[PDB]
Amino acid sequence: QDLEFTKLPNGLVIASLENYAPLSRIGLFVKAGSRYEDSNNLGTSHLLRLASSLTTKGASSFKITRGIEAVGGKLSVTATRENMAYTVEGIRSDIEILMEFLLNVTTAPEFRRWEVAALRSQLKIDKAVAFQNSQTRIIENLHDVAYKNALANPLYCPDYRMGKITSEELHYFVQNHFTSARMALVGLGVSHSVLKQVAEQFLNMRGGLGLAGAKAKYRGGEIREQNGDNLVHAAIVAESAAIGNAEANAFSVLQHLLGAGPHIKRGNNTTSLLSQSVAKGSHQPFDVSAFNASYSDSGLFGIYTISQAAAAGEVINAAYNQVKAVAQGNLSSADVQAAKNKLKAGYLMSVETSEGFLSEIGSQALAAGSYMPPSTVLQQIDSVADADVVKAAKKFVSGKKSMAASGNLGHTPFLDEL
Amino acid sequence: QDLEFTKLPNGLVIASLENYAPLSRIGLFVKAGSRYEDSNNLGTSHLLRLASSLTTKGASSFKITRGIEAVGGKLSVTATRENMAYTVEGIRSDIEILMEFLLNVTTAPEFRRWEVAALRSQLKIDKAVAFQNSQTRIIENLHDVAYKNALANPLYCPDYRMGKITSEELHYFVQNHFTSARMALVGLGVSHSVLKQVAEQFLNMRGGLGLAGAKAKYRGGEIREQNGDNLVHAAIVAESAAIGNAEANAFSVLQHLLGAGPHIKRGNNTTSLLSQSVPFDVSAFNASYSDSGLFGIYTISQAAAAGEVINAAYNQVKAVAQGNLSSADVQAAKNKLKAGYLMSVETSEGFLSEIGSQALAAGSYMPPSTVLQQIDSVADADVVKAAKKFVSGKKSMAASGNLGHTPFLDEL
Amino acid sequence: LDGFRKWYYNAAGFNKLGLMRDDTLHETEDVKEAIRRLPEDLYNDRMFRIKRALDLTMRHQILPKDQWTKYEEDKFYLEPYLKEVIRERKEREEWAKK
Amino acid sequence: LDGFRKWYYNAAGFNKLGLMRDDTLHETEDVKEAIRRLPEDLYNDRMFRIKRALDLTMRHQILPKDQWTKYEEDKFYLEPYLKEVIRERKEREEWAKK
Amino acid sequence: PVLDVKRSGQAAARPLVATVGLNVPASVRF
Amino acid sequence: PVLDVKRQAAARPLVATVGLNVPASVRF
Repeated sequence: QDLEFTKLPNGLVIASLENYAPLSRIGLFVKAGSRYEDSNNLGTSHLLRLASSLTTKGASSFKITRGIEAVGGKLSVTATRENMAYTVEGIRSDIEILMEFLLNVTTAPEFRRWEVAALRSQLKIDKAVAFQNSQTRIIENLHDVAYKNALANPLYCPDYRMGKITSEELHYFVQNHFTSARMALVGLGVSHSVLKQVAEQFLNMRGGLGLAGAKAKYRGGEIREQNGDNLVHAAIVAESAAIGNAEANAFSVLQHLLGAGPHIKRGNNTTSLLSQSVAKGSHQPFDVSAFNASYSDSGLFGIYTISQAAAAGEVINAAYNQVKAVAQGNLSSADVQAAKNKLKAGYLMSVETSEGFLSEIGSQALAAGSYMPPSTVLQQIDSVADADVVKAAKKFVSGKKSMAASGNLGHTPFLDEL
Repeated sequence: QDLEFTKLPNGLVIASLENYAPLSRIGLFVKAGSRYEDSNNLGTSHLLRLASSLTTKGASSFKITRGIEAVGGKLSVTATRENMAYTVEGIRSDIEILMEFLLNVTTAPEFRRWEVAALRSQLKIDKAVAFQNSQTRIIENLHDVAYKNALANPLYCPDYRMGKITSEELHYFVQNHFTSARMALVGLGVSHSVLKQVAEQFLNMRGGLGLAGAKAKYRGGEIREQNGDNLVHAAIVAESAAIGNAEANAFSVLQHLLGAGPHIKRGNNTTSLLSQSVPFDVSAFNASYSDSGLFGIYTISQAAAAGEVINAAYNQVKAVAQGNLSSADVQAAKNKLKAGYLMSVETSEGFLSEIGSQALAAGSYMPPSTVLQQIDSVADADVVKAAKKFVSGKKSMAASGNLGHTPFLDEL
Repeated sequence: LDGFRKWYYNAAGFNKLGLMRDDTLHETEDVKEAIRRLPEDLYNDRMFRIKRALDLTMRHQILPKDQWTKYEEDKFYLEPYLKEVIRERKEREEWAKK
Repeated sequence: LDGFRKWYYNAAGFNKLGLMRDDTLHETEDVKEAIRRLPEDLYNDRMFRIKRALDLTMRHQILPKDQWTKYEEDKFYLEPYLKEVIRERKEREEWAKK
Repeated sequence: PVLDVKRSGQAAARPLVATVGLNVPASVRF
Repeated sequence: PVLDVKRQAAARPLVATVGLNVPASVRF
């Protein structure tokens, strides 16, 4: 059948699709990302993300872990700067107790102090594993230098805050952001009815709108990290459109025109205007792409470069110059059509998997409360037109930039030189 | 007697003063600070500073350590971003072997690889002890955000560079910056003659102008490090005058007008226009290097008050930029600056450092008296001028603490 | 029964050393898990009370009668934390049994 | 004397196990300090040569004659590093004596 | 220090999304 | 970690100081 939606009177969104899949997936989406902290409770969302297997009012940690592993199901937590999503999946004959476990974890945690004291070492280990690659550190640095208050908060807990996060901070964060008006329960392979019954036994008691977050403010700037890596990583972004505008579609078409990942293994990603503009001048190994991260109040669009330290300068300059050409109208309609085809194929392959489909429905729910059929999107992406793309470009080419660099930065340029 | 500046042909500025002190002090000053590194050899000057008791061509580490401690003498290394100074002091009857040890350490190191491999853990320990207080970290962060290439290099070795500094980097740094045209040998309590003889047996071997460093470029920007501490240390500076200008004297008079440390224990430092602009601690940071210098407020306040403490402080400087000052305040600032200079040179090691610095900087000695009349040269308008420079020039801000109420540069 | 329990509390004699009831529990695995889950202030008071009782037993003395632990006052602090350890312990055991 | 030293080098027999002369030194305190001061490649070759000699002694074999260590070729690598250890050692001793 | 269990080069072009849970795998994607 | 042996304003540039003597620190 099709997707089916009810908005409960306490604000909770219920979305269901019954496709008679053998494994069914049920997720719950909360607007409780890392942007809702301030300077007093930094890293609380990271410990909340890692604290999904703790003792709840209704099931202990042992009961939750052994009961999910007894049926072979999976419980995972994915977190962005805006949203958290707790997802369980398993056989249709065990999803009743899977919803019991998931809704107990979402609605009634206990946050015992010895459990979080044991979890803080796992927090340090998870942060080290996450920052084992340079892209994660340079994106966290880029957000920290790009924003002032809200989106500048890191996804991972700072080093000083480990050992300082308490049970009361987790309880305050849950009581202020895990309310029914910020939650959507999305189920693929389940009946809509059951979602509702579990949405009344749970998800209905906490029904405020919660604590409203601050508006994110752009700051500009640049933070660098000399650490002696073999490759220089550099991200240069500017403020862009937010979630809910056609200029966001223009910026997505702009990154697929500039280059948003290789389609061929071992390809040179020939088309990418960026990749072409770098490769016509530099014979060193490189990786140049376009970065776009848009959240419900603000967006970041820019370029991302990995290169040899020595060439790091002009490669960045070459990439920047290519965007300036797009800001001068130097583009062809066939290139924009190919960018639109790449963007729509990427969207359809993102929603072709079950967990990606459940995430998409989830995101749409929290964001606009409505489901937008894949088809609808296709025609809206088509709405973006050439001039629109050019426009977004000039926004990037003019707006104050924010630069995060890491590596041997002896030949990496600055923003006033860039 | 009086200091004898003898600029030997090799550029070495030999300076001596024989005052018949019971303990005599001999130092050697090299233009080899941390500003002469680049991104490939960061932290090499820190290991060079900590490697003063290593094996030399002429004396081993054991011989140097036991011979300096046998006569009870002292060997120390002080380093700024421009200059390094190796100083020995002791009884007049043992300063011959003290000059042997010091000139061996300066001129002929060996830099054995097992010795530097043992020294890198001491490098980490020294960096931790140095960054135990917030002022050191916030000044290093302020220099890193204020400059692009030269003066942005830290005094202490970065965390990734520990374990990576080799003997060849130390040898290259010594061979490129420890040359005779960048060195001054300064001795209080010794005869000038001996300085010269030791200046030919040593300090003559390495000649040349050495590797020239790059010109420091201002960048600006802000580095805000949330550390959690209740106190929100914040330094806001801008580009200022360099060493060798009267505008540097104007900026020194400007920091002594704004407030440059308490004179009374437990005082409120009443006069400081800043402090009185209204627990807190607001001062003014002025540091002048050869090619550029930074002036600006540096405040330490409770997280919450940071807003007012910083702004109020900024507003006070804007008042000085609008001509709102009195001549008695400038006269008191001049008296404070000249008293601070005279009390800085009243001690023996401060006197030896001053002579040393002057040597490397201008090759000449400026009698304390001369300075007094030059500081007097600075006049009220001059002070105002430097202020407007700060009030206008791009600022650089280093902040640390609970920065939830600490403003940004576009808001400041 | 209440008065006879007070008489037995006086006859047990750990109140004369200033100890609580939960200080006198033998530290098995469950008791050590319950002690580890205590807050810092309760743990520090328990360690000081045990050290003072050991010192008094060393000198073969007891506390003055005004400093003894009144039966009514004794607080069963470890008890709440202990029950949980036992509950969790049993749950785990049952799971294995089945 | 040179030919008789080559004959004694063949009669000693550590060249048949592929060892150098400095591999055969007894690891006293000075020898371990000299070994610790070796560069990484020389230390790794020394450890591999010692391990191969131990394996050959385990199987009661020797190397083929083309793989033996030619007297002329043997390099006294540890020697330079060792002298220093001894020199430093003596200097320190003398200081204490006096 | 050892980063627990050590191991990408592909440059990020999309926002990051941490991921952890009961299952042993845990990582981030752009 | 322990900062070896563990245990005001900044108006002048930092200056490192080390040597034979046990004390070693920086001053503004």
